[PDB]
Amino acid sequence: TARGTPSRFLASVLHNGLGRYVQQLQRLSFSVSRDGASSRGAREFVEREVIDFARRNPGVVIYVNSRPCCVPRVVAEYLNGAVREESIHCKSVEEISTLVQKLADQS
Amino acid sequence: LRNRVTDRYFRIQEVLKHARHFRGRKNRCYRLAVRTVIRAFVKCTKARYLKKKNMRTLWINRITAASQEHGLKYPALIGNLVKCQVELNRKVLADLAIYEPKTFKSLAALASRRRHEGFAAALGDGKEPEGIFSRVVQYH
Amino acid sequence: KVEGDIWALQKDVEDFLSPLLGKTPVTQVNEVTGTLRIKGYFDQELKAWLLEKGF
Amino acid sequence: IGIRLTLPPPKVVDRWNEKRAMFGVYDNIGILGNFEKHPKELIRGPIWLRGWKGNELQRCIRKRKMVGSRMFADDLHNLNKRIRYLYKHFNRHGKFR
Amino acid sequence: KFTRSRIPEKVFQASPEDHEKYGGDPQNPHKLHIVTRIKSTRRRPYWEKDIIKMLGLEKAHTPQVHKNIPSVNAKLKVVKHLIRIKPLKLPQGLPAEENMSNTCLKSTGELVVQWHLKPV
Amino acid sequence: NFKRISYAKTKTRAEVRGGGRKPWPQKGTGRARHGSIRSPLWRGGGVAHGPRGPTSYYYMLPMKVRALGLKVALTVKLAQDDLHIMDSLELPTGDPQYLTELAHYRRWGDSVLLVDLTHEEMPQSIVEATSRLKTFNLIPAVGLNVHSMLKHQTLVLTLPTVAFLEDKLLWQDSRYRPLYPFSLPYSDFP
Amino acid sequence: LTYFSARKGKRKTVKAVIDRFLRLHCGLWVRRKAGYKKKLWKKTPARKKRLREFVFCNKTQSKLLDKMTTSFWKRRNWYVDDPYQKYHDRTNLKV
Amino acid sequence: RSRAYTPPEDLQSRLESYVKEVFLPSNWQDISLEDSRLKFNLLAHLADDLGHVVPNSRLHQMCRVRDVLDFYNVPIQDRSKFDELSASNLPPNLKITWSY
Amino acid sequence: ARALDLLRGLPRVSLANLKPNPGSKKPERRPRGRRRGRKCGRGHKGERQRGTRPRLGFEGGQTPFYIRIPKYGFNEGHSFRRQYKPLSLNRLQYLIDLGRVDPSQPIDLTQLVNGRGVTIQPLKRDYGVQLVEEGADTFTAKVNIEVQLASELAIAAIEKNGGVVTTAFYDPRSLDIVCKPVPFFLRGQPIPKRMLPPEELVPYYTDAKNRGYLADPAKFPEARLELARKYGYILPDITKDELFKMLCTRKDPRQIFFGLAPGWVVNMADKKILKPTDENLLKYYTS
RNA sequence: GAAAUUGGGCGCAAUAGAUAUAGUACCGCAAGGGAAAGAUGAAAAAACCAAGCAUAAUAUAGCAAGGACUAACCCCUAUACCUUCUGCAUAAUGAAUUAACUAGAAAUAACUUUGCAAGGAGAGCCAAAGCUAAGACCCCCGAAACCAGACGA
Ligand SMILES: [Mg+2]
Ligand SMILES: [Mg+2]
Ligand SMILES: [Mg+2]
Ligand SMILES: [Mg+2]
Ligand SMILES: [Mg+2]
Ligand SMILES: [Mg+2]
Ligand SMILES: [Mg+2]
Ligand SMILES: [Mg+2]
Ligand SMILES: [Mg+2]
Ligand SMILES: [Mg+2]
Ligand SMILES: [Mg+2]
Ligand SMILES: [Mg+2]
Ligand SMILES: [Mg+2]
Ligand SMILES: [Mg+2]
Ligand SMILES: [Mg+2]
Ligand SMILES: [Mg+2]
Repeated sequence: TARGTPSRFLASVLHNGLGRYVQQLQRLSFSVSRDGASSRGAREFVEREVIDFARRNPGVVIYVNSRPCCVPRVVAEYLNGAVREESIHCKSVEEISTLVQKLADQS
Repeated sequence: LRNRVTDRYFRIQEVLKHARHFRGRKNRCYRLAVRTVIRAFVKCTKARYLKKKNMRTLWINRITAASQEHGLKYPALIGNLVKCQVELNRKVLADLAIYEPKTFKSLAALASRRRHEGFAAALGDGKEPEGIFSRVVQYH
Repeated sequence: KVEGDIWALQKDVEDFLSPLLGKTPVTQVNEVTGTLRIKGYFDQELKAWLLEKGF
Repeated sequence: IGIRLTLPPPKVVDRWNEKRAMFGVYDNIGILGNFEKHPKELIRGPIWLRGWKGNELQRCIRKRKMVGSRMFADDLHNLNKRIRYLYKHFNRHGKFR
Repeated sequence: KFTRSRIPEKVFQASPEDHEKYGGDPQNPHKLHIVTRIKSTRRRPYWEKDIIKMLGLEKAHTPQVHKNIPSVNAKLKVVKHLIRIKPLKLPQGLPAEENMSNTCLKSTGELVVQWHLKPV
Repeated sequence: NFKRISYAKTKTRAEVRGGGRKPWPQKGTGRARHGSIRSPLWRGGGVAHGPRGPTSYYYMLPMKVRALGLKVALTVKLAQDDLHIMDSLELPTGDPQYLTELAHYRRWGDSVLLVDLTHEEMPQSIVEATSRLKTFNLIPAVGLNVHSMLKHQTLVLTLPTVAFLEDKLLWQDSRYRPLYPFSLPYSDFP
Repeated sequence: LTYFSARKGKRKTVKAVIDRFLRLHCGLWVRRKAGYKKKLWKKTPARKKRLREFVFCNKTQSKLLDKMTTSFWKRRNWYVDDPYQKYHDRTNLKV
Repeated sequence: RSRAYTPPEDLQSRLESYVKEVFLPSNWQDISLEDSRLKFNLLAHLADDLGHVVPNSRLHQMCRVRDVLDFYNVPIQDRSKFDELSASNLPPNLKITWSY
Repeated sequence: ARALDLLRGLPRVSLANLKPNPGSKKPERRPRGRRRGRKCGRGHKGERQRGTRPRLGFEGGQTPFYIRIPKYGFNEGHSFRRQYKPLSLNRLQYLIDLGRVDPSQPIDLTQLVNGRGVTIQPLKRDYGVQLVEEGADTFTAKVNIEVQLASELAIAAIEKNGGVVTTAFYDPRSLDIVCKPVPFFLRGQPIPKRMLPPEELVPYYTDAKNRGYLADPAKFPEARLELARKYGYILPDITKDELFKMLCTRKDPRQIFFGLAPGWVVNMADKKILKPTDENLLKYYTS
């Protein structure tokens, strides 16, 4: 509901549109298991799409960690110190491209 | 018990996290919290229609008040802004009524001007030259 | 017992029983098991046709 | 609070145990051992259900008629009552008929 | 018993006062009806609900073109309290395949086959 | 699942000890109606739909589906590049370290299913080498199956085991419906 | 009926059904009409001709009798001079 | 031992020389390998020279010498995925670590 | 197969890659949730929610359908009636033309069952094979069949081509030895003697028209002349051609197998035959 | 309802598993009934989380919320849940609350997916495309009673 959840006013970070537009997403942090069906579509995302994504916006620095994880995560860190950790557990490559592009588009 | 439930704390905490601001034992006990949390969600969805309704009647109250400041009433103002093809809606006219009252005064003079052109128009029946603000813009 | 490219046999039966019905008969290749499932009784006709094809 | 505060001790499993590594060997002892044995002779268990599958009423009727002579007395009595209940349940109660 | 209702033919014979009131012509009548369901078929009998399904009037306030023929008009005489009937008038001609997409039916009843969005 | 027998059995409410009379009268006390202290609602009562007895999950597939499952396993292990065919399972030494280093040199896999023709005629060298190992296994050709072919990463046959498998699995295709079991004497089967 | 017996654990037939009805192998049950031998002095000969007829059963009657018999009674029977042997196979349906 | 293979720049003429060391006619690329001695000597000499053996799944796939020549001039390369990603010309904002 | 070529690149098939054929395993439906259980499928609290609907066929109190109807002897003596599995001549032409039944040897019932062209079961009271006139035209086979019943047109269709058909009788015991003889020789019993027909089948198997195995062998050319004149074929004499010694041999009654005798004990293991020499046993088995 | 005839754990782990730490304590004249529970560490010769309270009582007004709001309330909207009914806010039933336990078991026939196919099946059984295999449908508590054998004046 809305009375149990906090609320806020619609703002931007440092007047994000006025002078120039600044990409608000600093770091992505993929942690992808080498052997494991949970991070399969993550692996196919690293083999295919994370390089073209990394070139389509160079203001984002990307850390693929490749450790023996049991649930893969992506950790979006934003310019204002906000850290949104979302799971890419058992998600296909297209769904991780829409998820990572969703984290890139927002603030 | 061969397989009995281990993950049950988290189902109770799925329901009870929405109850953390209730009174009584509704914030604490699961049997009471399920009924009040279900009921709070049903009110939460049925109140979207009431949000739209109450915003619109609130705008009609604000347009009514600020049009009573200029001598008009609400139905003369809205009907005669429709009849000028100035198709501003209620939200915008309430926001002009609050923040930009010269524009709302000029919309009130445009609407009352068109109202008097309707009075003088329906007064002198038969063929007469039309009003100046009474003309319509034909689209094709 | 179809071993090979089942779609070519589906195309040849699709071009064989369509004069015997008018409409093209609805089939179902099961490319795993290697079968092909035509709707309607065409047993003696397909046994004669597959004996003409030399199998 | 019916949940445990500490994580349990870890479950080590040896996948190359003697039982796990040679599991399933001589299941095809009929189809490539010249059919001298049937694989239902390869299973070990109760003597009334080596090579046989039934529901509960059938398992208890077969249990009584095969090994019921040398069963213990209140096991024989409990088993007669179970056959009598499961008779009255399967043959008289139920939705589909 | 509330039954189905028949309507005599003198009800559907127009008068010159009606021919002057509504802009119709008895000689050379119109070809196509615009029909619009404007009254819910709930709290109505099942035959009327069926006719409203047969005419494609399941959504309210959506126009539907029918023929001005006595069979279609028989179905429209069944549900005449649930609909609105207007003639489809065509100022310009019926649209060719060149003007097929750039049409718009106006609220007056006319199908304008050259539909810009520009003022005169 | 066919060898599986589940020894789980719980007590029903007639087998659990005691509890023969009503605990309190039917209408006097304002407590609930109960008939025994051993009904499935009580702490200590019987189980309603628990597991009942040793239950055997026995079922045979047709033997053509088992033999076709062995065939299918052999084409899968061959086409995955996991089939290896020897001429004989004779090692130079009876040491396990030679066999593991050989299997790491040829990059077979972490687990090897060595298969010879019988159990009596296996050479002593492969017996002393594989009898100390967890992941390398000797089966005779009689004990070939599908679970242990999928369990092991490579499968290693010899040529007489291959001729044995062609004999046995190519027999199931082009053979009649039986009249009586194949253990009985026929005209040409043994 | 008995869905599971106490000795073998099989289905049992209702022997009344066997003693009154005739399973044809197509699935049709053949019966005799009720009252075909009672009070014939007061029946018209058209009605006497109607009562002396072998009569097929309904769909639901046929399912009811199939459930009350076991698989022995649903079986091909190659008798010598059976009078109903030509009625077992169902010729020339179009569903 | 490495599974990495590079086709030689003179693989054609070597392979024709091994066909001549086994045999010889015109259209030497169209010689049928139905004889098993022929196939074992030819693919044994190619497996011995080139350090790269035809696998069991592909061994019945060559029935002419043309298919042998088609198999031996694909670069089969084996390297770890740490060495396949991080040497794939990464942009300067991909940093890839490996806890292996 | 290009699917093996797909299997090269795909990973190894293990016990973690298996997956049933989609469509085989329907999901288990079990009464938890909003939909599968509140009343859990049974309805409202009547007598079918409680679980105690009456037996199958009880119509609520009126006399049921299966009892309002008079008993008639449809199935009165069903397990004493004789059954006879059909052998059409299209079927036996199919068996002879595919090597499954050898026409250069006499066609016993052992030879039909070992050819697996006719499956008969001695339990469920099949008394053997009956000949069937289906496919009597387009039957081109010179043959020596022994079939327990035979129609006139099947005897005509076989004897046209130079065939011999006689009708034998078998007990259920004897026919149980004729069907599957090899589980009889592993039983250890001596070979019994097949009995005579009972009183109703005796006038069947002594008539030469339907070719009894107990009939006059002086009336057979009259009966073959009768079927030759009835169906229009010049009756060939079997005495001329060169399978005649094969086409003449019948095992006599009280002999189950062709070359064996009653009282003999076949030892399948060391491949021998034990034959009695006691005189009382010979007065028993040669009776 | 025959016969001839034939031939160690995909267990439980302290409300579970035995009633059992014990047929003890206790109840009953007796026959009989029948419990509950323990958790340190190698050596004692060494936190966080159920209800319930407390920290910290209360502020006009109303199924205890929801829309919101600068703002907890004030504004507006809103006839607890289950069950049984034609219809329950119903002043009909049940429920103090927390934890743990506590209720859909299977047949022939049909259907889906394989295998083989005029045959199927590892005998027996079915077969006028069938047969074999698998998957998938059938609850819980409650009488007053009746009978048998004991225990009781
Ligand atoms: Mg009891
Ligand atoms: Mg009370
Ligand atoms: Mg217990
Ligand atoms: Mg009852
Ligand atoms: Mg009555
Ligand atoms: Mg017996
Ligand atoms: Mg206990
Ligand atoms: Mg206890
Ligand atoms: Mg607390
Ligand atoms: Mg209020
Ligand atoms: Mg009400
Ligand atoms: Mg009630
Ligand atoms: Mg009250
Ligand atoms: Mg109440
Ligand atoms: Mg109460
Ligand atoms: Mg006294």
